[PDB]
Amino acid sequence: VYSYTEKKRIRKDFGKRPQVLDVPYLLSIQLDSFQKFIEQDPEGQYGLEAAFRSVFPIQSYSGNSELQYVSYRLGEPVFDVQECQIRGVTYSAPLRVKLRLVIYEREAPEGTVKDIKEQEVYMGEIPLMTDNGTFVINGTERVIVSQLHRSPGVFFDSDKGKTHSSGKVLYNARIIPYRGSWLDFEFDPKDNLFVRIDRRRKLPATIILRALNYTTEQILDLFFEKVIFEIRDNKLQMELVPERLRGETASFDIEANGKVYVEKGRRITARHIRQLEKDDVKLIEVPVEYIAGKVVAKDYIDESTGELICAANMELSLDLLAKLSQSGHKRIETLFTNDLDHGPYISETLRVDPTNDRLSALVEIYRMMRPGEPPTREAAESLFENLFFSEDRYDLSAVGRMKFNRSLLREEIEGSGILSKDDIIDVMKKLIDIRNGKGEVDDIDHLGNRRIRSVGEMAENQFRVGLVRVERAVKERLSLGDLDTLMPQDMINAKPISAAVKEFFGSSQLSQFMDQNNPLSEITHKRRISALGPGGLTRERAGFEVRDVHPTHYGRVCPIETPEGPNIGLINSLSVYAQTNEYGFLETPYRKVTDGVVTDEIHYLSAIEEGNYVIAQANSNLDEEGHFVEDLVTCRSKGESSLFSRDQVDYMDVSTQQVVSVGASLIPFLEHDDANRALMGANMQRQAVPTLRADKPLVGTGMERAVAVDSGVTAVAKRGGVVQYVDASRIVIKVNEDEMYPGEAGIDIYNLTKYTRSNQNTCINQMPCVSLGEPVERGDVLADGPSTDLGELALGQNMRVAFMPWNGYNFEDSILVSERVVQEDRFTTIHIQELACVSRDTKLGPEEITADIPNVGEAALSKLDESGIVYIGAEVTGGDILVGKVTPKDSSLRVPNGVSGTVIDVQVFTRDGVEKDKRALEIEEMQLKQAKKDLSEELQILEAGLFSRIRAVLVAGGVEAEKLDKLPRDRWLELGLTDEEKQNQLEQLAEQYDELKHEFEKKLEAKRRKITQGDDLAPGVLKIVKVYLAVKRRIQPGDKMAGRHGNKGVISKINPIEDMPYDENGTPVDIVLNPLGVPSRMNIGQILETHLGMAAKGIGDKINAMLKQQQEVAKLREFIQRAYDLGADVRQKVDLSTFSDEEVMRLAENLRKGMPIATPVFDGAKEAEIKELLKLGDLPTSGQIRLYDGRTGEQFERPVTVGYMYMLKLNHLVDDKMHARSTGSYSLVTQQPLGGKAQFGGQRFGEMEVWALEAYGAAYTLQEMLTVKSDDVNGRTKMYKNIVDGNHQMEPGMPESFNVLLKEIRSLGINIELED
Amino acid sequence: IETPITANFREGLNVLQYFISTHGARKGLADTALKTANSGYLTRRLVDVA
Amino acid sequence: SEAEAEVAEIQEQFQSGLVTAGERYNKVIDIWAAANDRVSKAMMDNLQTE
Amino acid sequence: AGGITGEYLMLTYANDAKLYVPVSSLHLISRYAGGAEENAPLHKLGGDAW
Amino acid sequence: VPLDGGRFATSDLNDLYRRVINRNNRLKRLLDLAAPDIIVRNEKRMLQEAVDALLDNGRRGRAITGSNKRPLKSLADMIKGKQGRFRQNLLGKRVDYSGRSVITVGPYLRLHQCGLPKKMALELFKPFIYGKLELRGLATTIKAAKKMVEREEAVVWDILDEVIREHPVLLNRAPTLHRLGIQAFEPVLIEGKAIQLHPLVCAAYNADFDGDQMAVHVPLTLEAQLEARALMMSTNNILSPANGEPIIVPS
Amino acid sequence: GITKASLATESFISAASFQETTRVLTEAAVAGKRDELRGLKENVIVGRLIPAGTGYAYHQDRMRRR
RNA sequence: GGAGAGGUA
Ligand SMILES: [Mg+2]
Repeated sequence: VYSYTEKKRIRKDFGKRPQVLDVPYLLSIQLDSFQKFIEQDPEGQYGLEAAFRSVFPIQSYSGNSELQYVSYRLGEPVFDVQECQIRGVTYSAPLRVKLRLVIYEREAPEGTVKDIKEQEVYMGEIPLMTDNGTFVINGTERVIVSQLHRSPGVFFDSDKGKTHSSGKVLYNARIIPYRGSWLDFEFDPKDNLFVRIDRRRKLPATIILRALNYTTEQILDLFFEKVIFEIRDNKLQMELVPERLRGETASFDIEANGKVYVEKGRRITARHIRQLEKDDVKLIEVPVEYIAGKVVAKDYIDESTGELICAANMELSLDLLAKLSQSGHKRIETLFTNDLDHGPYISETLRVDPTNDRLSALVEIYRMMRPGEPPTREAAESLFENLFFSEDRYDLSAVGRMKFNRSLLREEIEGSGILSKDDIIDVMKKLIDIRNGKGEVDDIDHLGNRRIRSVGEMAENQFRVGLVRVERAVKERLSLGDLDTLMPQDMINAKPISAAVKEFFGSSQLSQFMDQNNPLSEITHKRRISALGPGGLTRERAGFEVRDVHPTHYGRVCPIETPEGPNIGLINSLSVYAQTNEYGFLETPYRKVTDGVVTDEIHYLSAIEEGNYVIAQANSNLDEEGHFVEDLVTCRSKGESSLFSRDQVDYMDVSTQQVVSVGASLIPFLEHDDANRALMGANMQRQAVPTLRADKPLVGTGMERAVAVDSGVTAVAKRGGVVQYVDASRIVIKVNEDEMYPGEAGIDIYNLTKYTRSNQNTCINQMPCVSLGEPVERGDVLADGPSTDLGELALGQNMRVAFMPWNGYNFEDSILVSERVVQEDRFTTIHIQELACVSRDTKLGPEEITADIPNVGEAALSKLDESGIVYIGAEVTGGDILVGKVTPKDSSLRVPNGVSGTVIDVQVFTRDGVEKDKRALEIEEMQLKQAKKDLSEELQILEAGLFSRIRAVLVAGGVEAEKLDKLPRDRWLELGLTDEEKQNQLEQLAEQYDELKHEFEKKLEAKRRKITQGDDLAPGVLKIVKVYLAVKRRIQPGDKMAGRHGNKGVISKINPIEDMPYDENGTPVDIVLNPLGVPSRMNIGQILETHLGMAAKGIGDKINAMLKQQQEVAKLREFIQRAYDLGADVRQKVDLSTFSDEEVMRLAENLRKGMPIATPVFDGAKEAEIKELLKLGDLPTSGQIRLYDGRTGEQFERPVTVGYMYMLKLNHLVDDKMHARSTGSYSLVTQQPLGGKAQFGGQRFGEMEVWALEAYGAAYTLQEMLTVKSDDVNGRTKMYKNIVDGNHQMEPGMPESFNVLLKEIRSLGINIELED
Repeated sequence: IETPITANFREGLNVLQYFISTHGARKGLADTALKTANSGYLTRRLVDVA
Repeated sequence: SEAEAEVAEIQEQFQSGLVTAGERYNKVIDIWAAANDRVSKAMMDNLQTE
Repeated sequence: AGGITGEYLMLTYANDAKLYVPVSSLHLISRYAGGAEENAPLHKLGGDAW
Repeated sequence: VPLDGGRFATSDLNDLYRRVINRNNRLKRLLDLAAPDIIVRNEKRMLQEAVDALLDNGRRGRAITGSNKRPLKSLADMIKGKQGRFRQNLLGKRVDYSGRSVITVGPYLRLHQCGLPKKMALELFKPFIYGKLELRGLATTIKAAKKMVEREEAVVWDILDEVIREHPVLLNRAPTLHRLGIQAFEPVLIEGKAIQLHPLVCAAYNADFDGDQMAVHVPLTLEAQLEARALMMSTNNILSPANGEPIIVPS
Repeated sequence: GITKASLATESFISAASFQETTRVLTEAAVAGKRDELRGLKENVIVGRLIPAGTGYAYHQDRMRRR
C-alpha cells in the first residue's frame, strides 16, 4: 500500500471519514488559466485565438484589401527562468503570428484576388508563467491575483428606504452587457417606471416599450390581466374570477346565483372564494360604482360614425359607460388593478408618457442620447437599432447571457449576445413582480453573482485592448493607396501590444510582488481572490456587507483566512477543493447521494445551483452502505442550516476540510480554536521564517505533504529509478527500464538551487533527502526546499513548552525562552541581502571602481581585491567598503550601518562596449569554466547513461563480453551482431550520441555567446556590480515568534538552562508560555496540540529507549505496530508485517524524535484518544506533570501543563525594528528630519501625540519638539553647540515650515503677514 | 439562527457551527476596524473645538 | 436532549398548523435561550464549588 | 478569401514569405531564364528596405 | 530633485507654472500680432483655465493630469487635507533625538524607570556624550569624539552612565489616545535591543507585548527635563484624568 | 455642533488647520481678519510657548508687558 | 518627491 520512500516516516493519521476525492493540484487556477491563454484553440474561444478571431480579418475602408489571420506560435524564450532572474529581464516568449494580406484588383468586379501574400510577423513578447504560477517580470517573481468582480448580466436590486425620506423602497434593475451601454429601469417614488441609459436623462419605460413596435393595446395586453364586462338587459353582468378577490374589501351587496354570498363591510375571506368556486359562480351583478374608476384596455370606436369614443388606457365614467352602451358595445375590457398585488405601474407611466406612437418615442430617445443635432427619421431608427440590437456594438458574453437567462427562470443558457424584445419584456415583468410583492431582490455578495477573472482572462483582455490600436493602424495603412508593395510587417507594429501587455504584467494593481518567506506563503499568495483592482470596488469605500462572509462562501472561499486591518474580506482566499466553473464562477464538489446511498460520484455544484438542492453536512455518520445513522440530519437547503430527514438529502460534502483554505487547514485542532484566533493563526503561519534546520511538526494535519509538493520549492522526481549520484548541488537519477523513452534514452539530472535570496530577503536552498542508490518513484520528492523536512511542510520547530506564569517574564503575551534554544541554533535563520553599486555616465565622464580612494587606510582596503571589489567570503561588518568608487572632481558602496555578514556572491554586469576590469574577467572565466563543465558533465554522465544502455541490450543477440572492451566504448556499433531490431537500436541509441556530438558543438558556443556578451542596462548606467551578504540572525529578546493557533508574543528573556523549570527527570522546559492567554483568547486548540505533542514525544522517547540499548527488531516492530493502532476506528491502518526488516530500523530512526501525528481539520483526534496515546507511553494521562522550580529547587504547586507545541518564528525581527537618531539629514522643501529607517530619519511626533503634551502642562517640552528638535534651522545648530558646551537651553525662534506656509498662502492672491 | 451551537470549545465544533462562528467573528473584526476609523475622527473633532 | 425533544414538539405543532411561522421561530429562540441558561447555570454550579 | 474558395500556386520567396498566385492569373508565372535553376537568387518579397 | 537615475522628478507645481507662463506668453504674442477676436478669446479662456488649475486644481469642472491620469497638485492642495502643511508639517513634525523599538516586559523594573538598549541610548545621547568627552579632555575637538564614539571605546559607556543618570526619556505608543500615551521614564541601560516596559503602565498605554513598538524621545533642555520629571513621570500618573480611579491597576 | 462650533471661531488659524481650509481663508480674507494667538493650536502652528501649562506664566508676563 | 501593492500594532 505504501511506497519505498514514504516508509521513511509515516505520519499516524487520525481521522474517521474516508476520503473520496484527494486534494487537487493546489495551483490549478493559475496554471489552468494561463494554459487557456497560451494554447492553440481549434474551436477558437479561449486566449489568443479568441482575440485574433475577434479582431481579424481587418478589411480596408477603401475597399480593396484585407488582412486575415492564419495561426500563431510562441517562440522559444531567449533565456529561461534562472538567468532571467539573474540578469533582471522578463521571462517571455516572442509571439509570431502568420498574417495573410489579400489584395483585391481594381478592374475586376467586387471580390477578386489579384495577389495574396503571407509571412510570419512578430508582434509583442508576452511573459510566460513558470512551472509554478510565478512570472519573472524584471528579475522579480510576481503573481497575478485572481479577481472577484460583478458578472455581466441583469441585476435586480433596491435601496432599502434610504432615499427621498419617504421610508419607501425603490426597486431597480440594471442590464450590464459585457460590451455596450447599460440599461437601467427604476421606480419613481410615485410608483412610476422609468428607463435610462448610461445614467442619462431619465425617461418613462413606455418610451422604450413603444420603440419596439408596441401600441398601447399590446402594452396593456402584456402587462395586465383583463376583466370582462358584459352589458346585458339588467345591470352590468360582469365576469369575475373568484380568486381575484383575495385581499379586497367588500363595499356592496355581493350577490350571485340567487344567493347573497358576501355582504358589504367584509374583507373577502378565503372560504368566500372556496364557496364561490364550489357553487361554480363566474358572472356577477355589480353596481355602477365599481366601474366608476376602472381603466379601459383597448380602443372602442362606434361601429357607424367611426369616431373615437374612449381612448386606450382611459378611466371609465358613468357618462362614458352611457356612450359605449349607446354605440352597441357589449364586451368591455378593463385592467385588473390592486393596491397590493397588481399595481397600475404601467398605466401611470403611460399617463406620464409624452409620446403616443413609435416615431415620437424613437425621437425622444435620440434627443435623450445626443442633445442638439436636430433629429431625422433614420438618425433615430438606426441609432436605436444599433444601440441594443447590433452584434457589432452590443454583446452580452456567454456568462452574460447565462446569467440573463438564469435569473429570468429560463432554460436555454445560450443564445444571441444582443438583447431581444422578449428579454427587455421579461426584465420589466420581473421588476414589476418584485415591486408587487412576489420574489426578492438580488444580493451582490452572492458568489453566484460574482465572477473570477484569473490570470489568463485579464491578460487576454489587456492583449485585446492593445490589439485594438494595432487594428486601427492596420486599417489606416490598408486604406491608404498603393498596396502592391506592402507586406504584413510595414503596417503592424509590436509596440502597442508589448506596451499594453508589459503594463499589465509589470505595474498593475493585481500583478503584485510575491510573498516568498515560506512555501506556504507562495502557495497561498497564488490562490488569493482579491475583490479589488480594476473593474472592482475601492479599499476604503467598501461597506460592511461586502466585507462579511456570506452563506454562499461554504466550499468556495475560506471564511477564516483573510487579512485584518484596512481590508478584511477584500483579499479573501480560495478554499481547498474549490474550482472555477466554465463561466468563471466558483464551484465546489459534492458526492451525489441517491435514494439512500452516499455514492462516490462527484458533481461540482456552482454557487447558484447549490441553493436548489439540499446538501448534507460534512461529518454525518454514514456506515458501510451510504446510509445515514440518524433520521434528523443537519443540512443546508438555501443558506439555512437545519435538520432534515434521511431520504430527503440530494448531496453530501466531499470532505470535512473543504470549508477552509490551504493555509487554515494546516492548523491542528482547528475545531477547538476560535475564529479570530484561527484567522490570526493562518495569517501568522504565512509569515514564518525558514530556519537553519527544518523540523517536522509532531502534530500536523496531513495537508503538509500536499503543500510541500504542490509548491515548487522541493525538487521532485519525474520518472522513477535509482539514485545514481547525490551531491550537495545536484541529484542524478538513472531512470528505470520501462519509463525510459526509446529515443533519447538518457537519465534525469536535477540541479538544486543553493543559497539564493527570496523576495523577503530570506534564504531559499534545496538539500538532498535521498541517499546514494535509493529506489525513488514517480512523483516522489528528492530535495527538500526551504523549511520542509522529508518533503512535508515544516515552517518552524516543535518545542517543549510549559503553560505557567514565570516571574512576570511572560506577563502579557511575552515568551520565556531557554538558553539551550539558542545553544542548539534551532531558530537561527539566514537572511541574504543584495547591494548594488552602479556606474553612472555623468559629467566629467564615468567613475572608476578601483581601490584607490582618498582618506582610507589599509585597515579599510584590507578586504577589497586588486580591482576594487570585495573578496568572496570576506566577513564584513557595518561601515566597511564593498565596492570602492570615487567621485569625479568617495562614492564607495558601504555596508548599511548595522548589518554584518559574509559576502557569498558578487555579480558584475557591464554594458555592450565597455572594457572590463580583471575582476569581471575573473568571474567571467570562472563562469565560463562551469558552462564547459556543466555541459560536459551533462554529456559525459549521459554518455555513461547511453553506453550502459548500449551494453544493456547486449545481454542477448550478439554477446561477446571480452570483445566489448577490446575497442573502447566509442565504437560499439560495427561489432558482430545480427542486423535486426536490436541492431536498429544500436544505430538509434548512438544516433542520439551523434546528435549529442552535435549538441555539444553548438550549446557550449551559445553559452559563450551569453556569458561574455554585454548585458542590457538602463540609459545612464555603464556597469553594475552586485554584492550578496548572508547574515545569521540567531534569536534575541524582541523577536516575535508565534504558534499555529494565533498566539503571538515577543520573546522577553533568554533565561539560562539551570533557571528553566525541570521535571522529575531533569529535562528542562524549553519555552514557558502564559496560561492567561487561553481563556480570554479562546484558542483551546493550543492546549490539545500540547497534550498531543507530549504524547507524540512519548512514543519517540520509548523508541529512543529501544534503540539506545540495542534491542531486537521484533521488539521495535511490535511497539511501532501498537503505536499506529489505538485509534477509535481510524482509517490509517498500516501493517508493519509487510516491512522488509530494514525499513523498520529506518522507520524507527526517523521516529526517535517523536512519532508524527496527522490531525485532519475537522476529523481531529478526540480527547479520549489523546489520553489513550498518553497511556501507551508511560506519561501521565492528565497531560500535566509535577514540575520543579529551576532556581529555588523546590516543587511548583498545582501540576502544570507541559508538551511539545510547534512554535514558529515570524518575520518581525527586532534587528530590523530598532532605530535611533540624534541628528542626521533633513528634508529639502521643509527643514524637518527625514522619515524612515533606510533614510536615517527621526520619529514623527504627530498631531495626535501633540495633544498629549498640551493635556499635560509640558509647554517647554512641546516647544522644543516642534522648533528646536525638528524645524527651526537657526536654533537647532545653536542647540548642538549648546548641548556639547554643557548648556541645556534653547533659543527657539520660528519653525521653518511656518515660513513655507506663508510663502504658499502668499503664492495665491492672499496677503498674510505678521503684526507688530 | 434557530439552531444554536451546542458544542463548547473543549469538544469539537463541526463544520456548520464553525461557519456560523465565523459569521459572527468576521462581523466583529470588520466592525472593530471601521469603528477605529470613526472614533479617530470623532476625537479629532472634539479636540479641535475645545 | 430535552431542548431537542421540545423543539421537535414545536415543529410538530407547526406542521399541523396550530402555530404560525414567526411564532414558532420566536418559541424556538426562547426555548434555546432557556436551554443555554440552564447549561450555563449547571456549568457554573459544577465549577465554582467543585 | 472572404467566402470564395479558390486554387492558388504557392511560391516561397526570401525569409519564407509565401505568395499565392491564382491559377487564373497563371500567365505572370514565368519559368527561370538565367540557366542557374539550382543557383538562382531569392528575392525578398515586398521590397522592404529596397 | 533627481531620481538618481539621471532623470528629474515631476514637481507638479513647476508644470502648472510652466503652463501658465506658456499660455501667457502665447497670448502676449497674439496681442502683439493683432489676432482675430475669436482666437485671442479662446487663448484668454485657456489662460484663465491654466491660472485656475494653478491656484486650486480640480475645483473647476475638469482637473489636469500629469502622469498616469493622476491630477496635478496645485497650490491649494499643499494646504488642504492630511498631507497639507497644517496637518502634516505644522501641527505635528518629525523630531530629532528619537528612536523606536519593540517592547518587552522586564518586570524587575520600578514604576519610574524603563529599559533602554545600549546602542539606542548611545545614539540618542550622542551630543551629551560629546560634551562629557570634551569635559574630561579625552578629545580636544568634536571629530575625535565622533570617531571615539563610533569606535565605541571602553570609556564611552561610563560616559553614557553619566549622561543617563537623571535624564528621563519620553516613551510614546503609536496610537496615543489620551495623555497617558506619552510618559516620562528613567532609562536603565540594557545589553539588548528591546525597550523593556514596566508591566503596570501597560494599562495606561494599552500595550500588550505581542509585537508592539514604542518611540523614545529625549527631552533636551533643562525646562524639558524638569517638565518630564514633574508632570510626565510615571510615578505621577497613577490616576486617570477621565475619572479618579487608578490607572496603574495590577493587570 | 463640534464641526461648526470650531469653524465659527474668532481665530482663522484654529479653524483653518481644521477642515475646509479653502472655505475658511476666503471668508477670512475678504473680511480682513486678524488672529491674535489666543489659543493652544495656533501657538503650536507658529512655534512658541503654549498658554496653558508651564508656559502659562510666560503669556501673562507677555500680556502685562503690553 | 509621488503613485500602486502588501504587512505590524
Ligand atoms: Mg499589541
